[PDB]
This record gives sequence, structure tokens and C-alpha cells, in this order.
Amino acid sequence: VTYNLEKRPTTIVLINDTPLNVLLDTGADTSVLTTAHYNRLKYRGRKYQGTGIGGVGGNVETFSTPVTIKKKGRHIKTRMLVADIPVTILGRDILQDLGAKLVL
Amino acid sequence: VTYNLEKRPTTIVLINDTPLNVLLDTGADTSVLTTAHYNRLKYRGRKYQGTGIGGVGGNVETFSTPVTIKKKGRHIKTRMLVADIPVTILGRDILQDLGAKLVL
Ligand SMILES: CC(C)[C@H](NC(=O)[C@H](Cc1cccc2ccccc12)CS(=O)(=O)C(C)(C)C)C(=O)N[C@H](CO)Cc1ccccc1
Ligand SMILES: CC(C)[C@H](NC(=O)[C@H](Cc1cccc2ccccc12)CS(=O)(=O)C(C)(C)C)C(=O)N[C@H](CO)Cc1ccccc1
Repeated sequence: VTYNLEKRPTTIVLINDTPLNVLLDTGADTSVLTTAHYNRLKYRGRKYQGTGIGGVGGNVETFSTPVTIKKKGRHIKTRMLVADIPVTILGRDILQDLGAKLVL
Repeated sequence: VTYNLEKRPTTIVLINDTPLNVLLDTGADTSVLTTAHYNRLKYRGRKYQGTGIGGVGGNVETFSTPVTIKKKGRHIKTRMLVADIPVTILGRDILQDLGAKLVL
């Protein structure tokens, strides 16, 4: 499917068997689950201390956690960062895995 | 052209006749010029007080300014926000104007 960017490009993905609405973000080097979403996952793996992410207003602490993502019939097993941010973001690391491309 | 997201999707655009490297960001609702870039423009219009942007670590103050963007043979006349952020971002408002699309 094609997102023409009239609205934020969001989609539903299953993370650790839990349907979540996520933002598809080409400006994020890496993917981040909000802490509220991490707390709602049906299953959670361990939490590994991380060394934060930087954005508009500064740096925010993160922890990483193992996840299984299912979408487009793919099964991706990877680590996602967890942080108190307003929305869960699939950045370039997972977008590349899913085959997403930006066309200009 | 197609960006496969192995690297951040950057491109050179002319803003007020000045070539600048910009990030193409589907997770940004609006476009923002860094203050360092605003200070380097060959021409600048007035500065209109704004009511900030929110991102990862909080809210940051902004001002808006009129700009002419030239790329892909298009001539876009619009307003861009200005803020002390690390990189200049073309968000969805300008990406839509340029015809950019994200394919998943
Ligand atoms: C949501 C998070 C993941 C995302 N950040 C990034 O991807 C950082 C980009 C990043 C951070 C700092 C300086 C940079 C200089 C040039 C290019 C990228 C840069 C990289 S990361 O720190 O998570 C890390 C730890 C992966 C290096 C973000 O908010 N992204 C927003 C929307 O796209 C843009 C933004 C970035 C930095 C400062 C203000 C705005
Ligand atoms: C670079 C700026 C422009 C960009 N922000 C946004 O686009 C905000 C998204 C925005 C802000 C706050 C809550 C939101 C809730 C749901 C969806 C969007 C939301 C909207 S804006 O405030 O500039 C405004 C004033 C246009 C409403 C950003 O940093 N984007 C990064 C990388 O994509 C993501 C991010 C957003 C908020 C908090 C943490 C991370």
C-alpha cells in the first residue's frame, strides 16, 4: 500500500502477539515502543539497559527488549527500544526489514 | 528516486536560493529549518512568532518564516518553522507538495 502523506502514515502491526497502531517513520534511525505499549504486550522478554535516543527537545533514556513483529506475512525477531514517548515508532531498521521504500 | 532506508533519506533542495541537505521525514507533521540554516540563507523574509513543536524530549519554541523551495522542477512558496534542532526537516506538508509517497 501507498501512503501519500495527507495523514500520518500509521498501520497496525502485531508485536509479541498484540495488535498496536504504529507510526512509519523515515526520520527515526531506530524503532521505539512507548512504555504504555510495552506494559500492554501479551508477552514481554527481558529489559536490557540502553543509552538513549535524541530528538527535538533533547535526550531521553531507553531500555531495549526482544520482540517478534508480524506484518505483511513476515516474522521479524529483533530488539526494540522502550521510552516514555507519545507514540510507538517503526524506524528505518524495521522499515528496511519490511521492504518499505520512500519515493520522491 | 527511491530511498530504501539503509541510510537516512537525505536530499539537496534549494531554500531561498541556498542549497541545503535536508532529511525527508514521514514522522514530521510539518517542516523545520534549523536556526543555523536560517542564518545562512541568501535571502530571508520576516519571522512570525510560533507556538512550538513537540518531539522525543519535550517541546521547543519556534518561529515561522516565508520560504521558496525549488526541487524536482517545482517551485513551492510556503512557510517553514525555525528551531534549534540538529537537522533541517522536510515533513509531510512539503513532502505532499513534492509528490513523495511511502510504499509498504
Ligand atoms: C524518534 C527518534 C528515534 C528520532 N531520532 C533519531 O532517529 C536520532 C536522529 C538524530 C539525533 C541527533 C542528531 C542527528 C543529526 C542528524 C541526523 C539525525 C540525528 C538518532 S538516535 O539519537 O535515536 C540514535 C540513538 C539511534 C543514534 C527522532 O525523534 N527523529 C526526529 C523526526 O525524524 C528528528 C530529530 C532528530 C534529532 C533531533 C531533533 C529531531
Ligand atoms: C521534528 C518534529 C516536527 C516531529 N514532531 C511532530 O511532527 C509532532 C508529532 C507529535 C507530537 C506530540 C504527540 C504526538 C502524538 C501522536 C503522533 C504525533 C505526535 C507534531 S508537532 O507537535 O510538531 C505540531 C506542532 C505540528 C502539532 C518529531 O520530532 N517527530 C518524531 C519523529 O517522527 C516523533 C515524535 C513525536 C512526538 C514525541 C516524540 C517523538
